[PDB]
Amino acid sequence: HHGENLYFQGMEGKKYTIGTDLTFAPFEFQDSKGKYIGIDVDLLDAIAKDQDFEVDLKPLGFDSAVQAIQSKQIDGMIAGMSITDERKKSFDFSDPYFDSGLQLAVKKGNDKIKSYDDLKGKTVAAKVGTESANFLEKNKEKYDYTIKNFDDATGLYKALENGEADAIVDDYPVLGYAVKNGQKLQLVGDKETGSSYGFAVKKGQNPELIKKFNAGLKNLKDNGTYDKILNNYLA
Ligand SMILES: NC(=O)CC[C@H](N)C(=O)O
Repeated sequence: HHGENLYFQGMEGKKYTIGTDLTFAPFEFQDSKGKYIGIDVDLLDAIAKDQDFEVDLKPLGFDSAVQAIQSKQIDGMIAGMSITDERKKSFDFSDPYFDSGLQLAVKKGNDKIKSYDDLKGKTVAAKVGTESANFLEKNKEKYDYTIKNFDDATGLYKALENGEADAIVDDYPVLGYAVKNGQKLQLVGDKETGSSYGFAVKKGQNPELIKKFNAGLKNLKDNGTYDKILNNYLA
């Protein structure tokens, strides 16, 4: 008998540092005054209010956020992040909150690329550290292209216009949203490499944050707010 408090005081109201991507619409992006908005931002904020925690959002970029989690610089991340078996070796994920995949894209009007078989001799780009980048490595010899990587979306999308790349790979719902946003894109082929998005923490860390995210997510699904948030961007 070394002592025990029979009146636990809850850790409610805890403020967590949460990393996210710089721009990854419709999941996170900024409005005209620089405020972060998007499906991920809204889901997280609604969950945080439901579960009585606070968020300090740290826009870092995708790979930068991944490395910040592993370096214990931030508590969690939400960044349209695919749950994968390999990532589960170093991250703990929430329940899934979106079904996604990858999409090949070229500049609008580029009739020279209508299939993956048309990538021979071309340069194809993706964002560093992403499922798209991994897909490019896996398929490089198969379709005989050269790879470029960019740190974030700004470089990746500029690449189709400035001579750097003939094609890019990015997430399917992001490219669909970009086409609807009037960007000069042509989508090629269908969804590849299905995955679902989760909130993430470093493996073995912040288990309460995962528990709260999962509870909040279920509550938003049950009460209709999940569906409304998605429709606010995807309708
Ligand atoms: N924000 C992103 O670019 C994420 C891309 C992809 N879903 C991944 O998890 O790698």
